[PDB]
Amino acid sequence: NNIDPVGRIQMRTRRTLRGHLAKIYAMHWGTDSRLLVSASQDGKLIIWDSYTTNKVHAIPLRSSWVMTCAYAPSGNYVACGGLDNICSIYNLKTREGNVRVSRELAGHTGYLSCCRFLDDNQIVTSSGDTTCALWDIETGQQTTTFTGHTGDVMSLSLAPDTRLFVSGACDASAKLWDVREGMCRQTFTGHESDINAICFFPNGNAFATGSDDATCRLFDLRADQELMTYSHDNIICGITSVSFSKSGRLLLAGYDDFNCNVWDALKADRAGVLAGHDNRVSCLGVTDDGMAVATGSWDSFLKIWN
Amino acid sequence: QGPWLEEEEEAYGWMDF
Amino acid sequence: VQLVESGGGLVQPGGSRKLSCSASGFAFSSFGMHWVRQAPEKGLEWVAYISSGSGTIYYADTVKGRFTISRDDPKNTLFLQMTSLRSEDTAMYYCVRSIYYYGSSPFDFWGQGTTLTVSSSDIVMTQATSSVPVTPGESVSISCRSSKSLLHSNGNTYLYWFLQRPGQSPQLLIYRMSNLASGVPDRFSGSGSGTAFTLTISRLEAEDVGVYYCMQHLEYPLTFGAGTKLEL
Amino acid sequence: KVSKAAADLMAYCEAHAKEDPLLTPVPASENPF
Amino acid sequence: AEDKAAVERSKMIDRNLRRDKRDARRELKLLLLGTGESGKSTFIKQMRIIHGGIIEYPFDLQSVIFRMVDVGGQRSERRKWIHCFENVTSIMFLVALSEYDQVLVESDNENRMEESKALFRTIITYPWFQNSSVILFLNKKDLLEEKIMYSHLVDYFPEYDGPQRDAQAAREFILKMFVDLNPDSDKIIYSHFTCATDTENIRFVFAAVKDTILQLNLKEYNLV
Amino acid sequence: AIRITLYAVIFLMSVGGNMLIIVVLGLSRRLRTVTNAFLLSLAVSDLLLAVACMPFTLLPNLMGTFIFGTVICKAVSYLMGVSVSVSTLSLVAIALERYSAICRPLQARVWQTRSHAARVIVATWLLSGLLMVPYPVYTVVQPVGPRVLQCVHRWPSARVRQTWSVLLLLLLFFIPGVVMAVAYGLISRELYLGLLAKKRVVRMLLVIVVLFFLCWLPVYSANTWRAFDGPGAHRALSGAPISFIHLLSYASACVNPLVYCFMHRRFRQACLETC
Repeated sequence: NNIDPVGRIQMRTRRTLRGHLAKIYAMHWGTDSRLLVSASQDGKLIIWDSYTTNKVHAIPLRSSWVMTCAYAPSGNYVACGGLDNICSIYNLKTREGNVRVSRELAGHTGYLSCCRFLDDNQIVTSSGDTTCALWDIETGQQTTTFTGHTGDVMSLSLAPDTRLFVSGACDASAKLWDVREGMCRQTFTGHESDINAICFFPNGNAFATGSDDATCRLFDLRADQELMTYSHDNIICGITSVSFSKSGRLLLAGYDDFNCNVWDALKADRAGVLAGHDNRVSCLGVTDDGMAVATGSWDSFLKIWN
Repeated sequence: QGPWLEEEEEAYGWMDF
Repeated sequence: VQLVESGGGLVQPGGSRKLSCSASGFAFSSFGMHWVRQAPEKGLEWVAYISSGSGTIYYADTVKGRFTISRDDPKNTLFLQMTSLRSEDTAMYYCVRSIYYYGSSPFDFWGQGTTLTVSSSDIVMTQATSSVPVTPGESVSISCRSSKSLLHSNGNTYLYWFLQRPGQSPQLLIYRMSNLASGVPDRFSGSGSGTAFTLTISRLEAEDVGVYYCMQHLEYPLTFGAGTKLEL
Repeated sequence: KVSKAAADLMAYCEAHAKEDPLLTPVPASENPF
Repeated sequence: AEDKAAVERSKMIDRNLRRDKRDARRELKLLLLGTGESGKSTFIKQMRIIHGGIIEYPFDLQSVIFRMVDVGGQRSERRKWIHCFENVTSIMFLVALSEYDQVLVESDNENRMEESKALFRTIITYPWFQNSSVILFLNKKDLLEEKIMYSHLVDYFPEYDGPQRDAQAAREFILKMFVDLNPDSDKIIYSHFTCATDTENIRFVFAAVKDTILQLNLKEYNLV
Repeated sequence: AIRITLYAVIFLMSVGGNMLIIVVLGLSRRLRTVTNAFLLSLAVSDLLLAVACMPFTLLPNLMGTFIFGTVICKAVSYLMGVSVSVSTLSLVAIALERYSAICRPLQARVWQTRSHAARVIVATWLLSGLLMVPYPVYTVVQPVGPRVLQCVHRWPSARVRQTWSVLLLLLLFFIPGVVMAVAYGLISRELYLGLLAKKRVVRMLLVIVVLFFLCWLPVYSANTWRAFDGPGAHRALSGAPISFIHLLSYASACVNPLVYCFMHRRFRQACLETC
C-alpha cells in the first residue's frame, strides 16, 4: 500500500518476570511506565516493577478465578474480578502499607471478564451476565447499567479521553456505550463468533477485537461500516489478547497458538513474532509512553519484550 | 591371549567395572 | 496509627539499655525501619537500618559492631540493645517507617521519639544557614549542598527533605526532590542541580516554622547536616 | 465513510511515529538493560 | 536498588505459596457441574454436615485436605469460563437419575427425552481430554414403585429393552442402563451409587481422585 | 572371536540409542518431568559408562596393554566408579519415584516436583563422588612381565579389601536390588488392588528387576570371589569369562534406556516427531 512497511521486527525479551504460580489470565499497565499488574488463578494479583525486574506488591485474592486486571491512572488502586461476581478494589498507596481491599462491588450475576478504571473513583466492569456496569467506589453501587446485549460480554476497553467506552459480547456484537447518557451509541454486529478481547485507539476512532477464527477485526466509529479484517490463513487458533501501539501503526495480538502475532495498521502483515511461551498468550499490553511490552501466558511466565 | 598372571600364585586382579 | 518508643532514663556512661520501638496500625512486616537520632542542640544523624523481614541490616560506619538490634515481627516490635554506652550519645531517638519500591514514599511516617541522656568515601551533606527569620507569606527558599552528584543512572535523585515542628516528629515533606509527601499541603516544592538542592516554601502559614532537614540516600551512610531552623 | 477515518489513521501515524520506541529503536544508554 | 531485599524474599513468599499449594495439591479444580433441580445443594450440605456464584468448600481432613468447587448457578456461556478449568482432575457431574420422565422447566413443558437428551449433549461437549475424569453421581433411590409405575418407561426410551412393571428389578436394570450410557469409554467414568441422605460420599470422591491420580501417574511416568 | 563383533553391535546400539535420549531430553517442549529428568541422569550415566568402560576394558583383555598413559587410567577408574554408582542409584531413584507415585500418591503429589528431581539427581552425583573418593587414588600401575600395563586396583589390607568388597556388594547391589524389588512389588499390588495393560506393566516390572539382578550379579560376585578365594580364583577367571561377566552388566547398560524409554509407547511416538 501507500504506507511504508515496518518490516520483520526482531523483538527480544529483555527481562523475564517469574513468580506467578499458575496460569496468568490478565495484565494491565500502570500509567507511570514501570508499574504493572498481572494476575494468576493461584489467587495472586501482582504489581510488578518493569525495568528492574521486581514485584512491587503481591496481593492475595479471595476470588481465585480472576479473569481481569485494572490499574488506576492515578496508581492508587487496582481492580480484580472473576467467577465470584464481585469487582474487588484494592488500595495500593495506603498508610497501612499492605494492599488491602477498599470495596467489594457485588451485584453482578455473571463472571467478570474485563474491568477498567474509568477515573480515580469511577470503575467500569464488563461481565458474563450479558450486562456491563459503571460503579462508584464510595457508594459501592452501579452508577449506571448497560443492559440489552444479546450475548455474554467478554471484554472491555478503557477510553483514553474518559468519555466513551466499547465492549464486545459472545453474540458477535461490539457495542459502544457512553458513560454519561448510558445508552448504546453504535453496534457492530458484522462478525461470526465471540469477541474474546478488545482494545481501543489512543485517538478513540477505532478498536480491534479478538476472535476465535484468527481475525483481528478493526471497526472504526465515524465510518459506520465493517469492512477491514485482519485474517491470517495459516493460523486457526483464536486471539486471546489485543493491545495497541501509541501511533496505532503496530498491533499487538496474543493468540491461542502460544505466540504473539504482531500486525500493522493497514496492510495487515505478520510484523513480529514473540515466541517465548509454552502455553497460549492470555494477556498483552504496552506502557503509555511505549518503552516496554508485557506478555503473560498460561505458563506462569511474564515477559517484557522491547 | 596373554593371561593376567605371569607368575606362580600371584592373584593379580582386574578393574571392577 | 501509633508508634511508641521506650528505653529512656538516666544511666552512667558505660552502661547497657534496651530501646523498644513498638508499632501499630500498619503492616509492619513489609516495612523497613530506620533509627535516626538527634542531638539536643545539633542536628539529626542516622544510626541504623533494617529491611522488611529482618534482612539487610545496615548501620552507620562509626557504630558498626557496637550496636545490635532485632525485630519481633509477630508482635511488631524493635529491640535495639544498647551496649557500651558513651557520653556522646545523649540523643532523642526516632523510629522511622519507610518502604522501597518505584513510586514509593520512604521516611513517610516517623516515631514519637524517646530520650537518652547520659551524664559525664563517606558522603557528607551541609546546610546553607543555621537560622533564617521569615515572617509568613514570603515564599522562603532553603538550600543545601552535598559532596556527590546525586543523579544516579536509574533516573532519580535520592534527596529527602523534612520538617521538625518543635516538640514532635520530623515529618517528611519532599522525597526524590520533586514529589510531594503524604499529609503535607500543596505549597512546598523542591528543585536543585545534581549536587546542590533547594526547597521553596510558598505562602507560609502557622506551624510550618520548625527546623528543616535534608538527606542524601544514594549510599548506605546517611548525613543530615546541622538543620536549617526557621524563625519569625 | 471508511476513507476519512483511514486518512485520520494515516495522519495520526505520520504525526506520532517518532515518539514510538517500538517503531524507532532506542539507544541502550538510557536504560542499562 | 534497596528494593531487591523486599522482592527476593517476596519470591520465597510466593514460594511459600508454592509450598502450601503443593501442601494442598491433593486439592485440585474439583469442578461440580449440574443442572437445575437436580438437588446439588442437598449433596453439598450432606458432605459438609457428615464431616463437620461459584462457592468453594474446604473439606479439610487428616487423610485428605479437600476443596470442592461449586459452579452451581452462574448463568452464562459455558465455553468461555471452561477455558479456566483445564487443570481439572475430575469434572464432577450430577445426572437427574431420580426424575426419569420429567419435562424441562422451560415454558414448553412437553419435551420427550429432551431433558435427558440435553443433559447428554452437555456430557458430549468436552474439548479437553488431558486430565478429564468424570466422577458420575447417582441420585436418590428412596421411592421407586410409584415413580416407575405411573409413567410407562419403554415408550420414551427408544433403545431400552428390559423388564418393566415390576417394583424392584426394573430399578436395577434402569440404573445399569443409565450408567451404561457412557459414550466415552477410552477414559474412565467413576460412577457411584448414593442416595440423597446416604453417607460416605467423601470416601467415594477420595477413592475416585486417588484412582485417577494413579491413572495419570501411570500415563506421565511412562509406566503405562 | 565373537567378543569383538558383539561388542561392536552393542557399541552402536548403546551409544546411538543413548544419543537419541540425550538429544530429546536436553530440549523440552513442556515434556520434562520427574522421570524424564531422572532418565536424563540415567542417560548421562550410561553414556559415560559406555564410552569409558566398553573399549578400555575390552582392549586390556585383547591387546594386554593400555596405549594411553597412567593418568588416563586414573580418570577411567573414576569414570568406572561414578558411572556404575550413578546408574544403580538412578535405577533406585526412578523405582522410588514410581513407588511414591502409586503408593501414597497424594503425598508424592505434595512432595515431588522438577526441583525435587534435580535436587535428588545432584544428591546422587555428589554422594557417589563423595563416598568413592579413594577409588581413583589406589589405581597406580604395576608393570608385569616384559611390557604389560595392568593398572590393577590395589588395597593393602585384606580386611580392608574384603570390607570394601562386601560394602560395595551390599550398598550398591543388595539394597538397590531389594528396594527395586519391593517397590515394584508394591506397584503391582496397588495396581491390582486399586483396579489388560496391568499384566503388561507387571511383566515390565518383573523383567526389569530380574534383568537387573541377572546382569549385575556376575560382576559383584566376581569382586567378592577375588575378595574371599584369592589365589586360584584369578587363574580360573581370566580372559574371556571376565569379558562376558562385564558384558552382562554392559548389556544392562544398553537395555536401560531401551526398557525405560524406547520400549514404552509414548516415548517412541514422541521420538517420532523429534526425528
